[PDB]
Amino acid sequence: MNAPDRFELFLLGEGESKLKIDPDTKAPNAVVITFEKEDHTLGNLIRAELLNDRKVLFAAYKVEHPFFARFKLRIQTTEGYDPKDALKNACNSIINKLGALKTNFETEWNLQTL
Amino acid sequence: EEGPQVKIREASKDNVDFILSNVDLAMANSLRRVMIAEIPTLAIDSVEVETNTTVLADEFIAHRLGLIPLQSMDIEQLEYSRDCFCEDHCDKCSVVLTLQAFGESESTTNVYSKDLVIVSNLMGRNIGHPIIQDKEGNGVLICKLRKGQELKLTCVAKKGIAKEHAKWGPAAAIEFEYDPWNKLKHTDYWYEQDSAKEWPQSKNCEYEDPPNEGDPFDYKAQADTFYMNVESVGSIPVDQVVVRGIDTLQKKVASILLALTQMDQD
Amino acid sequence: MIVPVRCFSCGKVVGDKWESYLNLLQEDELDEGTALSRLGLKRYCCRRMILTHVDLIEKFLRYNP
Amino acid sequence: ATLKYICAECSSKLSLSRTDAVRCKDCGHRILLKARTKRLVQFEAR
Amino acid sequence: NQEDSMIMNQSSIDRGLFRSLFFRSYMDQEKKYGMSITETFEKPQRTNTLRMKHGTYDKLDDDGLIAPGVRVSGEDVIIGKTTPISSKRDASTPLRSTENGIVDQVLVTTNQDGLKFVKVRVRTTKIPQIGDKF
Ligand SMILES: [Zn+2]
Ligand SMILES: [Zn+2]
Ligand SMILES: [Zn+2]
Repeated sequence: MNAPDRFELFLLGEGESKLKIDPDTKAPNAVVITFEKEDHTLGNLIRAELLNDRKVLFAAYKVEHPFFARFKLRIQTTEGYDPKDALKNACNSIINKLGALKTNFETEWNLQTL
Repeated sequence: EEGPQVKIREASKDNVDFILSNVDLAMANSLRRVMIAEIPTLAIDSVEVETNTTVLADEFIAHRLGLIPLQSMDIEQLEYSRDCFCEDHCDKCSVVLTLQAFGESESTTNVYSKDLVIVSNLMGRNIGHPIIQDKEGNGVLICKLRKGQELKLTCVAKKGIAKEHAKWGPAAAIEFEYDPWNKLKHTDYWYEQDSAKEWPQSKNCEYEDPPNEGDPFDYKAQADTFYMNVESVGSIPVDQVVVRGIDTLQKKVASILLALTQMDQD
Repeated sequence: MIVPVRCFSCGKVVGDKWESYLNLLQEDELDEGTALSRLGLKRYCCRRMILTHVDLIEKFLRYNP
Repeated sequence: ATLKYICAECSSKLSLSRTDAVRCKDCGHRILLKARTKRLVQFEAR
Repeated sequence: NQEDSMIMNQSSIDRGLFRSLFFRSYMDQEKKYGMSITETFEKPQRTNTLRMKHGTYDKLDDDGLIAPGVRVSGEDVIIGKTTPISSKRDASTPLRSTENGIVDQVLVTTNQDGLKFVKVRVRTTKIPQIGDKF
């Protein structure tokens, strides 16, 4: 009865953008991205890849309350590196890692006889 | 060959046992998630009941119709009614199946997954066929009837994901394990006398070398190498639960880059 | 009431496996332990699904209309 | 064929008017059930 | 799941865990006030000064009863009845405000006296939610 619609979990609302990039005031070269209609699936994965970047000084994420599929991802980088670029790269890196996994699972399945 | 590798242990129509290596745990886990949660399938979503003389409630039956597996091989050829252009549904965005059963027999009369009839035009794509896996070729037993007991209903099967209803779940349980010899000290075994004797060995204990007492604790160590087993319900073949899993997660990450680009227009 | 389509916990289809479970018990004279396993109901979540099911529909059917 | 009421015992279709005796024409049973709409009810399969 | 609360598997709830049926039966009688003067089961209408209910009367058939298939809600009139005074006055039964469902079984009989007797049952399925006890 007070239950929200199930598709509200993944479909953006009226004037909802996937990303909201707001700058962090507390620290220099730091940003806070609010991912809407997303969960741990995407959060933890991006956060983790960001940690592989030497130029990335801080990366963390949080689903502030479970009732809402959205998370905040805070990225801090070394001077002259836009945290936006840090995320851009982290993503490309993930896609390329997955593509490799697809073409290799495909490889192995096409080797199996069942 | 390139980047994170896979080594398939066993394969069937319903299960893939494999070893995912050179991956980060987060990636292995996200793929795990996606496989349950976000791979689209076709499932009955609307049930219009014409006549029902069954011992079973209209909605009890309606709910079972949802959970029945339907062919979702060419589920990409189908549109989400949500974003289709028709008033309610059409052939581009839905599969219409009719179910009509009557107790002709003096004995009990059964209603099955096989008794569903596709009335919509499939546009030549593999979709909406109820998945039959049993020996007898009957599929799921929808319900049982007496004599005058009749059941006439119409179904609208639509594209969907498990985040909306677990009926659009293309996969059953996904087996997931790493570090069988707890070399990473990621767990602290509860015991009474001996943690080793008390805690059963993994199957994957074979596929990894024990640590040996003399050797000190490796703090440098990181979790790569994940023993997994994906089990399909039948809607999509097991290989495609893994592949579509990889793709769905890819498209998801991709959407963020694209979103990041539209942002850098203004 | 009637054999649930799929396991609550993992979603493995147990909808087909009823009549076949009952024949393994009756005709094959198998025990429940081996019967469930022959049908390939591996995890206990799936086992409890069939093993513990009460098919009341059979009683309800016994009433007239 | 016109469909208003069903018998509970014999289950014979009865179709009756206001002030026409609330009994069944076969077995004189005084327990009757209303039809079911010709309207098609729809349900979300969840 | 702190202080006697628990987490439940949403996936399992969908697959049908702890989901239940719920039925409620509403009842009425054509009372015989004095001699010849009797209450009438009928779908009423705005005639002279009858104190009619706010709910939808349009779900009723001419017998002053809902058909078993129909889906009811809020204060929808499930039993239509009139009482005469000396034109008519309303005595119709509306579905419980705080409730909704689908008309299940409608029973039309006679009470021992020989007067029209009616029982309307409404079925609702109740799926486990966040405040539900176990
Ligand atoms: Zn359409
Ligand atoms: Zn299970
Ligand atoms: Zn009769």
